[PDB]
Amino acid sequence: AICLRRLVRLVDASFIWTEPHSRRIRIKLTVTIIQQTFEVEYIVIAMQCPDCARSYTTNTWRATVQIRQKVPHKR
Amino acid sequence: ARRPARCYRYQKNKPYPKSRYNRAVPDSKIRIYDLGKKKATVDEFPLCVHLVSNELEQLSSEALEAARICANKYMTTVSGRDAFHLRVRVHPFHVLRINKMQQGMRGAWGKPHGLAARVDIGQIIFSVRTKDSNKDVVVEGLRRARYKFPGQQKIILSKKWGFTNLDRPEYLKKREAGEVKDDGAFVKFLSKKGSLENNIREFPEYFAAQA
Amino acid sequence: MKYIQTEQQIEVPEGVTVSIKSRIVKVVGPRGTLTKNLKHIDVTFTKVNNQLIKVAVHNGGRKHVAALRTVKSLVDNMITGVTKGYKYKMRYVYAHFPINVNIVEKDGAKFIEVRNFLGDKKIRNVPVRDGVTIEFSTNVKDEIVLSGNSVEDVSQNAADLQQICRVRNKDIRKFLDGIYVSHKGFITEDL
Amino acid sequence: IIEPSLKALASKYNCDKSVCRKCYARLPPRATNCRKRKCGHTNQLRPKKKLK
RNA sequence: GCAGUCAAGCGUUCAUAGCGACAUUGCUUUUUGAUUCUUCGAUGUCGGCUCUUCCUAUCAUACCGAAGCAGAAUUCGGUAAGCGUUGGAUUGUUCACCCACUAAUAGGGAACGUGAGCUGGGUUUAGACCGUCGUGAGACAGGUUAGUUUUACCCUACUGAU
Ligand SMILES: [Mg+2]
Ligand SMILES: [Mg+2]
Ligand SMILES: [Mg+2]
Ligand SMILES: [Mg+2]
Ligand SMILES: [Mg+2]
Ligand SMILES: [Mg+2]
Ligand SMILES: [Mg+2]
Ligand SMILES: [Mg+2]
Ligand SMILES: [Mg+2]
Ligand SMILES: [Mg+2]
Ligand SMILES: [Mg+2]
Repeated sequence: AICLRRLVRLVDASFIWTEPHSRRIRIKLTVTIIQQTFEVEYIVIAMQCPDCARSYTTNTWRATVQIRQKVPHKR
Repeated sequence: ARRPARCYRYQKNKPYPKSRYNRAVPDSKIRIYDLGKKKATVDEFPLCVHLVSNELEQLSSEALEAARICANKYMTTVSGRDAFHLRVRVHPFHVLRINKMQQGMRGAWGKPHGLAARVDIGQIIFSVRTKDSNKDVVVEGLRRARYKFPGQQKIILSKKWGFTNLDRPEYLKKREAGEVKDDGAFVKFLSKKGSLENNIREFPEYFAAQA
Repeated sequence: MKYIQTEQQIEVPEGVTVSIKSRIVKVVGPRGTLTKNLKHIDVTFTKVNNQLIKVAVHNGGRKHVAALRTVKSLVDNMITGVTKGYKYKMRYVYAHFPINVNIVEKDGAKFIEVRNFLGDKKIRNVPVRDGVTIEFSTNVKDEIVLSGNSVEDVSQNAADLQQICRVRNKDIRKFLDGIYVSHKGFITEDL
Repeated sequence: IIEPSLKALASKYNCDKSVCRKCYARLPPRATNCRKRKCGHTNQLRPKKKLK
């Protein structure tokens, strides 16, 4: 997903270890006759993802099926 | 999941404990309440220090959890992990509700959210018993437990002996004679009333007048 | 708490003669004369017997007292200045480019002219104050000497030169190039 | 030419200092408080970083 | 959304240069909810074009302080809103996403600025087609095509003029 949004073809793609809560990722990219390995950093940014926000606004489910039957003993 | 602690701060609603009507409630964040050297005799740890609340408030179950770790973590590293006995007096029983959801208020009663305490002015939250020399570590240990709570609380040096209901000299008056004996964690005292047959079985040092 | 009265003692030597009306402190001595307005401070000077003067504060707070001890020192330093005089020595520091300093005239004002500080084309002028006397020290390399009656003038005239030579957009921990005040002293020896 | 005396001469002014953690201000070496009133005269100071 | 406080883990040694989890204390009304006080003898209901002004929570531009600042190239913080912040491909779009120039392509407000200032692509009358639904009349906030934008000469304000 990150390599796809980089903005030559490429030989390989692997990534280094940045730290669990340190909002950053770093990744390395190897790319007719010249081979070149260079490294890139990605700032991670936090926000909301609509469905979750929708959970706090009461009307979460957004379609209901109310099945029913008038009998005391339902077979 | 968690709302801010400013919302469920003050004692508004009635006591709403777990029972056959509420039934479903989440597990408490705090689990073990006694820490340090909790298989220790009464003569070992005389000097007692409290952490006293100065506000009628609710302390949530995760406010005590973060407070209990930081007080223990400082006291374990500095003075050693068997130089004290920390006791968290406060148990969280009160269940908080949240209205997590045809219309808005057209049918509105909330689900259970979490457990919290109900603390009162002058109530003891943390109680620590220690040696005479190891005071300053206990005072500075409870200082960092204070930042994790809301409101106002204060530290007090107790005049009593350990966890006993007795003063410094009054315990020493009765312990010299055969009037006190060890229970296990706490302690047992002699009684003038009761059967005289089993007042002689236990307390063998009393009834002698010699040594 | 308000102190009922506090006082200090300005100890005058044999040579000088200190005059005071309102709070204008004249001090005539061997090197020259010095004057100072103290009308901002609120204290009472009181003579006792020529070679001793008392400064006083009555019903003074904490901060009011503090200043009373300052006024003693300023009046002490005029006395030491007009008798002994003040003398500050500064040194130049460099690695590659040597700093070229020279006194130059411009409408009869006299300026210290610092040239080639760290490879710069901008010429740096520092105007020489009234009373202070600058001289470049012989037989001590890259040294300069300022001297006169006032400390307030000499020290400021040195610090001006100190502050005209700053290094911008570099690591000053490394680029330690400048003109720095090495020794503060008096002109006369013995005392 | 660094020179042992002139290095210590210059380093007196530039390196031998301290710093307010809040306002980043450049203080004397044995200061308790910051002199700036924007950061409430804080006592949370540190020494200036040495070079190598 | 924005800000502290405490600081877990990181940052080869090293808590606090800098990244920064979780807790605990706040501010905002540029989000969305909750409510129904005002308006149903009607306050023109999206966006764009045009044009002024204000906020700073400052992207650039001036002067500074810190750095795990040799230099170059950066990162963090202070005063400061004085001065600037673009041309295009696709979409009715806000938003989004790309190409290009640049010193910089910062964020917001002013009846979610502005229809007797315009436009009318969008939504939201009547015509018409499809799909699913319904026995049927018909439903669809699903897709698609065509569809009237009225009045200043009054008082005030602003601009000029006796
Ligand atoms: Mg109403
Ligand atoms: Mg009307
Ligand atoms: Mg109108
Ligand atoms: Mg500002
Ligand atoms: Mg266009
Ligand atoms: Mg509008
Ligand atoms: Mg209008
Ligand atoms: Mg119109
Ligand atoms: Mg139609
Ligand atoms: Mg059909
Ligand atoms: Mg149309």
